[PDB]
Amino acid sequence: ARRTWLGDILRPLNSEYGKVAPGWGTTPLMAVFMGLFLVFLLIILEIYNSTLILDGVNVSWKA
Amino acid sequence: DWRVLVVLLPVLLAAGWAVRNILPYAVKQVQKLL
Amino acid sequence: MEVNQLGLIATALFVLVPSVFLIILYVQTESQQ
Amino acid sequence: MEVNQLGLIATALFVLVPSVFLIILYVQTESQQ
Amino acid sequence: ANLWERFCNWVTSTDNRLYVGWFGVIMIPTLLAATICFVIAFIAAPPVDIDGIREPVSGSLLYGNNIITGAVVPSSNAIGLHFYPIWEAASLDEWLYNGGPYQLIIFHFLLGASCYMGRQWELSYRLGMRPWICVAYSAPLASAFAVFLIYPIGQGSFSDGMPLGISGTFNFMIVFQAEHNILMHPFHQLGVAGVFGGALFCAMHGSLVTSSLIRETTETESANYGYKFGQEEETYNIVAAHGYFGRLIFQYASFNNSRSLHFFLAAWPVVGVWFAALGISTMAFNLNGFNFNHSVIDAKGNVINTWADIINRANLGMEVMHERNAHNFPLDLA
Amino acid sequence: TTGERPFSDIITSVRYWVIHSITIPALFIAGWLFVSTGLAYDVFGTPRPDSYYAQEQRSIPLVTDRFEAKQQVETFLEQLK
Amino acid sequence: SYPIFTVRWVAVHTLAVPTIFFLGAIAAMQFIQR
Amino acid sequence: METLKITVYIVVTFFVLLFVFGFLSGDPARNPKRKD
Amino acid sequence: METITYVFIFACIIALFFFAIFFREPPRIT
Amino acid sequence: METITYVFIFACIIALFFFAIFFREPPRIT
Amino acid sequence: TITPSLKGFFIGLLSGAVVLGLTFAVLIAISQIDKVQR
Amino acid sequence: MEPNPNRQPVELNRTSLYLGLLLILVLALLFSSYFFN
Amino acid sequence: MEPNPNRQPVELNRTSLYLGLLLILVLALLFSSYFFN
Amino acid sequence: RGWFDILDDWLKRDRFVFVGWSGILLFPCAYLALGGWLTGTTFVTSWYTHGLASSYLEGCNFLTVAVSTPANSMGHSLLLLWGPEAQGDFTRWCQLGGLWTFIALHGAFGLIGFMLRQFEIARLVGVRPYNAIAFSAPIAVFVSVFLIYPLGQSSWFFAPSFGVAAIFRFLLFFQGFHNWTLNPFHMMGVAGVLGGALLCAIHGATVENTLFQDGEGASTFRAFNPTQAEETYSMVTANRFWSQIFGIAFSNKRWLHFFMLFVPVTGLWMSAIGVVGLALNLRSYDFISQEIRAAEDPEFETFYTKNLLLNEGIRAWMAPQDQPHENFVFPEEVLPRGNAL
Amino acid sequence: GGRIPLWIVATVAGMGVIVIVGLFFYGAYAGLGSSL
Ligand code: CLA
Ligand code: CLA
Ligand code: CLA
Ligand SMILES: CCCCCCCCCCCCCCCC(=O)OC[C@H](COP(=O)(O)OC[C@@H](O)CO)OC(=O)CCCCCCCCCCCCCCC
Ligand SMILES: CC1=C(/C=C/C(C)=C/C=C/C(C)=C/C=C/C=C(C)/C=C/C=C(C)/C=C/C2=C(C)CCCC2(C)C)C(C)(C)CCC1
Ligand SMILES: CC1=C(/C=C/C(C)=C/C=C/C(C)=C/C=C/C=C(C)/C=C/C=C(C)/C=C/C2=C(C)CCCC2(C)C)C(C)(C)CCC1
Ligand SMILES: CCCCCCCCCCCCO[C@@H]1O[C@H](CO)[C@@H](O[C@H]2O[C@H](CO)[C@@H](O)[C@H](O)[C@H]2O)[C@H](O)[C@H]1O
Ligand SMILES: CCCCCCCCCCCCO[C@@H]1O[C@H](CO)[C@@H](O[C@H]2O[C@H](CO)[C@@H](O)[C@H](O)[C@H]2O)[C@H](O)[C@H]1O
Ligand SMILES: CCCCCCCCCCCCO[C@@H]1O[C@H](CO)[C@@H](O[C@H]2O[C@H](CO)[C@@H](O)[C@H](O)[C@H]2O)[C@H](O)[C@H]1O
Ligand code: OEX
Ligand SMILES: [Cl-]
Ligand SMILES: [Fe+2]
Ligand SMILES: [Mg+2]
Repeated sequence: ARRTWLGDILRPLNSEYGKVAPGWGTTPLMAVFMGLFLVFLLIILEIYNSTLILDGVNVSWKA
Repeated sequence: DWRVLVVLLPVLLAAGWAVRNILPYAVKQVQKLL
Repeated sequence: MEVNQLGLIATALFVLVPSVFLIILYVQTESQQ
Repeated sequence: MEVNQLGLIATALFVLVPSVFLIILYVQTESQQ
Repeated sequence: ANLWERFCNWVTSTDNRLYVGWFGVIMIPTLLAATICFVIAFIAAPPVDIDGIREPVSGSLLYGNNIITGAVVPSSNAIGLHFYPIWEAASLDEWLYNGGPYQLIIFHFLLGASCYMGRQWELSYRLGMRPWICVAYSAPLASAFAVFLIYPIGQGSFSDGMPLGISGTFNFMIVFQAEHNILMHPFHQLGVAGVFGGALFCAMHGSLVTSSLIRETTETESANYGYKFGQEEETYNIVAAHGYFGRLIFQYASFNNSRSLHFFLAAWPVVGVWFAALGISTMAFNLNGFNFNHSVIDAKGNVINTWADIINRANLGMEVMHERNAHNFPLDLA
Repeated sequence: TTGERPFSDIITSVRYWVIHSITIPALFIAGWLFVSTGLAYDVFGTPRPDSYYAQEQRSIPLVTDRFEAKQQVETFLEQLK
Repeated sequence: SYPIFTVRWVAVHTLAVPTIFFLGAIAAMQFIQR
Repeated sequence: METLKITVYIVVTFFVLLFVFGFLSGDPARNPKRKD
Repeated sequence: METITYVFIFACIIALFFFAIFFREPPRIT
Repeated sequence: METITYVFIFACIIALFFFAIFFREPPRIT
Repeated sequence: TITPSLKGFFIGLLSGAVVLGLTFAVLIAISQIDKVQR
Repeated sequence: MEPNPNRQPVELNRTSLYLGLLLILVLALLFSSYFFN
Repeated sequence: MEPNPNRQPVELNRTSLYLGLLLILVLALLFSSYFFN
Repeated sequence: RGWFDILDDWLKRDRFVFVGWSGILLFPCAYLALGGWLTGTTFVTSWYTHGLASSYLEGCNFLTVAVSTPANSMGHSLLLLWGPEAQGDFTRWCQLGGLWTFIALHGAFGLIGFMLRQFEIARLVGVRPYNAIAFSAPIAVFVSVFLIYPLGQSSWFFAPSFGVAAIFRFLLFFQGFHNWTLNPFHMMGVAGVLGGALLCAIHGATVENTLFQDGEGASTFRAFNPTQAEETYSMVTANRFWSQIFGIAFSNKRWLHFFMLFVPVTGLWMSAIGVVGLALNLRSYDFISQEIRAAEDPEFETFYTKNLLLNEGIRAWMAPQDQPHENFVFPEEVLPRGNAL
Repeated sequence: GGRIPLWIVATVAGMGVIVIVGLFFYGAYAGLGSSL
């Protein structure tokens, strides 16, 4: 296949195909961030929904 | 409120009746399970 | 009747464009070995 | 401008009809053995 | 062989590309008559005085309609159940004004579609098949008889038959609900179960068979080339499909007999559509859907509205507005 | 064939019917009493037939205010007296 | 030799228990007057 | 109108008679199995 | 134009019926 | 519509130039 | 400040954590007791 | 330059032609009224 | 029934495609003003 | 052998009701949506949200009970039990229509749980996932009708209420307000549903009537064995039959069964797209050209024009009681009526 | 295991369903929801 100048520069970034961390790896950390993201999305959903009403947050054009 | 007991009267009294007619065999199931 | 001025071209292309697509694929299939 | 109401469809078909005819014949030629 | 024996062998020949048969000798002229007249009427028929009130309704394309609004309008209310063929009219222009084409189309159609059912029996007999495809077809056939013939008979006029068009169909449906509360009739409800269930079961059976197709092809080709027409082997693993669907629900909920499964696929929409047809055909005699208007009364006697009461308001709105110039007396009796 | 006892073996056994000739009526009777003591009305807030309207009221107690709907219902209920 | 309490037993009684209770409630409703 | 009435009556009678006589013409024996 | 358009599309459908019936790919037993 | 039509046909011609030049059938010496 | 709907939000967050938490403790526990025979 | 080995022949059988044309013409017949409006 | 021996394959090479398309587009560009008028 | 793998072992055990990981989502959500519906229709009123009786406890029957939508004044509030509207009071939550959102939200997550179950079981037994793919259509219908439609509208009030007659009101509302029968997306839906029931009827009947004689009984169900390799019915005879009756016939069993997936699934997807339009009132209400003509020519009448008058009757006669938040007083002289009736 | 015949169980349970639905049909004509 054709070597090019830019291709030889970018070569290390396409060199670890199929490479993995053993076992569960960082899965428990990922799950925690997913849990926090779910809570974050619930919070902003409930603010837009007026289910969560906070001081200083008038969800309206008049704000 | 006296009416929660009356509704829970036949529920409680028949749960206790079925846990008596099944207790010699609910024991045997959980024992071999251990 | 006072119809949409683009209704004729919209209908004609809605027919003709995918119909010719299918005809192209049919005809070149028949010509394969 | 106040143009002929059929000029768009007349032009669109004058393009599309023989163009697709040529495309059909081209594509089925390429697919021959 | 004489000419009659040769003709009979042609008529009943299984080698004809389309099977004629004895039902076919009725079906073919009748259906061609109904089709030709329908196509000409739908394109070009002048407006028809459907309600008998000198208020002609425009149904054809040339008279301002599109595909959606166009229809062959039912014959005039002044005609009622009277037979109105071309020869009974003083001219074609009068026949057209009074809705002659409708009677011609539906009569040829119903005769023709009845013979389509007979023709399905006939060919199955000639081919050595079991004979009951025609029984399945009797469901939509009965439905067509219900809306084109039985409903007009019980109501006393072919003007109450369903129009031959798309918006005309919707008008028929809305007025029917106004006058009969068809949604609250259990036969219609069984019809719905027949058709939703039928579409459900169609999706289910299609999906389970497709899911269990046995690999005979690669990724670059349609899996449909894995089946050869008239191959002896089964093309899907029915044990795998049963093993899936009996774990999706539970084991005894799932068919493992393909013959039972296919009978169920026949029987469910067919029995449901039979109930739908009987629904229409019994509302033809004004035995209506359930009336719960003011069924719920408080301790004083105040009416407490339910959802059925909200349906009644909608029903009233269609009723007071339908055929808005045809009624002269307070009760809509037929 | 998943190892559970067959249902037709269970419901034809006498031990099942010793148990269920007590538990099935007791549940049915417990449901009967939930209505006939009137507890069903007080748990769910469903009006009794004499509590839809005040005595000369014709209007519906419809909820019109989102964040004070809980109070609108309570004011409607306190007008039933 | 079979067990008594299973995931199946639980699934049956999560439906059958409230069902019989609700059937008694609705039966009693047949004898409410206005 | 009278000529149209007679024409339809003739045509209809013709096809009805084909149907009736055709089903009378040993129809059960036209089957692939028992040609009795 | 409208009426012509609807009749045209309809007529093409009838023609397609003709080809789909009389010029189908013949089912071959293999 | 007119202006769009003229520019469209023109733009197709320019595209056809591109294919006729850069994606021609290559002249092969035989 | 903590508004009532915010405390209500924390109630629903805690109640979901308790439902999912007690479900997953029970599922883990039964799974540990009733292992598959390999 | 070597030719591309990922290339694949494309097919559409006659029944697929008839089905597709049926689909396109019926959608045309259905939507035409709405396009004219 | 035996197939018809008069049948012949039809061809249009790529240059013929490009020439024909050029022809059709230029005739379109030429006549479009007259069709709009 | 970690705790995950042992939990995976237990969840995927062969049992009478398969559980799975999807069953953690499916089984509570389905049970609550089902149980919420029965609870609401047995015991819960709609008196404060709609001014309706909607329970067996109030005298309704199976056709007329419903769990009705919340009041229009609630907007699109999630109406959580702990939310700012009910404030934790279960009795008030039932009175404000919180059971509607409870059923809708748990029904939604249960439907997800059910499609996840379809994937999980298909993956475990080793079949392709077309049943899950076909289930996308009822999900698309549920999401468009029960969620997207009211979200486009003013509130959850205008969603369908979960009841037989309540749904019938939803049908007649869509005629009178949206002219939904005129909508080409609904028409595609009707074709898929009716075409689906036709294929169901015809395929079942075709198989049953082209069966091979595989046994001596006149009742022919016993002649099937699931371990047979041979086709139980004659595709060749079925093909010849339908080619001669109808002109065309299936000749590929795989395409036949795919088409049976495709037809009702495509139809339901098409109707869902129409309902999304109706969320924004983007109706196919009228044909502009006919309205121009009917306005200027008082003799032009079609079935479409007649239907518009029916629709005007529906709106006027139903709106005061169907939308009690509006406080419509329509005096008798403003209601459209024809002569006599 | 096989004490009570399943046909007896089926018959009594089938008749229990009839009585309960028949009561609900009786309640359509009496009391609440009867329109009286
Ligand atoms: C299969 C052929 C066939 C049949 C059955 C029909 C049937 C009909 N035509 Mg059509 N028609 C046909 C072909 C046919 N047509 C053709 C080819 C044309 C073009 C020429 C037409 C043109 C046409 C027009 C223009 C009109 C009709 C009309 C009619 C209707 C009334 C006819 C009538 O009054 O006859 C009278 C009946 C007889 C003379 C019956 C004699 C039959 C035998 C001898 C007696 C047995 C009767 C008894 C019922 C037994 C039946 C057998 C049974 C046991 C199986 C009737 C539905 C009219 C209509 O549609 O009105 C709304 C009408 O205006 N037809
Ligand atoms: C798979 C099971 C499942 C799912 C997906 C749902 C989903 C839902 N339920 Mg249902 N519910 C369930 C089972 C389920 N439920 C069961 C078994 C019961 C009976 C006990 C209920 C009883 C119930 C009631 C009575 C109500 C609901 C409601 C709801 C809705 C809102 C829930 C919410 O906002 O909590 C938010 C919490 C979470 C989303 C938890 C997420 C986990 C996070 C990411 C982990 C971190 C949390 C953290 C540890 C908490 C610490 C807080 C601390 C800082 C103070 C939502 C649709 C409400 C509703 O329907 O409104 C109309 C409602 O009123 N549920
Ligand atoms: C020929 C007559 C006809 C036919 C065949 C249809 C067909 C359809 N209509 Mg239409 N309709 C018609 C006439 C017709 N309609 C007329 C004249 C009107 C008046 C304008 C309407 C008004 C109308 C409205 C308002 C709506 C429809 C909708 C639909 C679609 C419903 C799809 C569906 O299955 O929903 C059924 C629901 C689902 C598939 C969701 C999934 C259901 C879950 C999986 C069930 C779970 C059950 C659970 C396991 C157990 C439950 C407990 C049990 C006790 C019940 C379908 C295309 C709907 C639509 O377009 O939606 C996109 C819709 O909202 N129609
Ligand atoms: C023999 C099967 C014939 C195929 C039938 C095809 C049509 C099936 C019709 C529908 C069901 C008909 C009645 C049973 C058809 C029938 O043949 O039944 C027979 C079947 C088996 O009975 P036994 O358990 O005695 O038999 C066990 C056998 O193994 C004998 O050893 O009975 C049932 O399974 C009872 C069902 C109670 C169901 C328990 C419900 C628990 C809730 C589960 C719901 C959760 C799953 C939902 C997932 C989302
Ligand atoms: C909501 C809620 C909840 C839940 C609850 C539940 C879960 C419930 C359940 C419930 C249920 C679970 C119920 C049941 C019911 C049932 C019933 C009521 C039944 C009935 C039946 C009958 C009536 C029968 C009839 C019939 C049919 C259907 C068909 C065939 C024929 C016959 C006739 C047999 C909770 C607390 C968590 C939370 C809060 C809220
Ligand atoms: C099994 C089964 C079931 C069930 C069913 C049932 C529930 C039934 C019942 C049945 C019944 C329960 C029957 C009965 C019968 C009766 C009879 C048949 C009677 C008769 C009588 C008589 C005839 C009379 C006479 C007289 C007179 C007339 C006068 C006076 C004197 C005297 C009384 C003698 C089911 C479906 C679940 C499933 C399958 C199986
Ligand atoms: C709206 C405008 C649309 C206009 C449509 C124009 C349609 C034009 C039709 C062109 C038809 C070409 O017709 C097609 O010709 C090719 C060869 O050329 C034939 O193909 C045949 O020859 C080729 C080459 O020898 C073989 O590889 C092939 O196996 C064999 O079948 C097809 O069997 C025939 O179907
Ligand atoms: C206005 C709407 C117009 C839309 C136009 C749609 C254009 C569609 C383009 C279809 C192109 C098909 O593309 C064509 O595929 C065929 C096979 O399928 C290839 O053909 C190749 O395979 C076949 C079969 O193995 C061999 O016989 C042939 O010799 C070889 O070249 C052609 O080399 C390629 O050019
Ligand atoms: C509706 C008005 C007419 C009413 C008719 C009732 C009259 C009763 C007697 C009619 C006689 C029918 O008699 C029937 O005639 C036909 C044709 O002539 C005979 O002849 C037939 O022979 C064999 C079958 O047998 C066929 O393959 C052949 O094509 C046919 O000619 C039948 O074998 C005989 O059964
Ligand atoms: O045409 Mn047709 O719709 Ca049967 O009800 Mn009376 O008549 Mn008329 O008003 Mn209503
Ligand atoms: Cl009308
Ligand atoms: Fe099948
Ligand atoms: Mg009562």
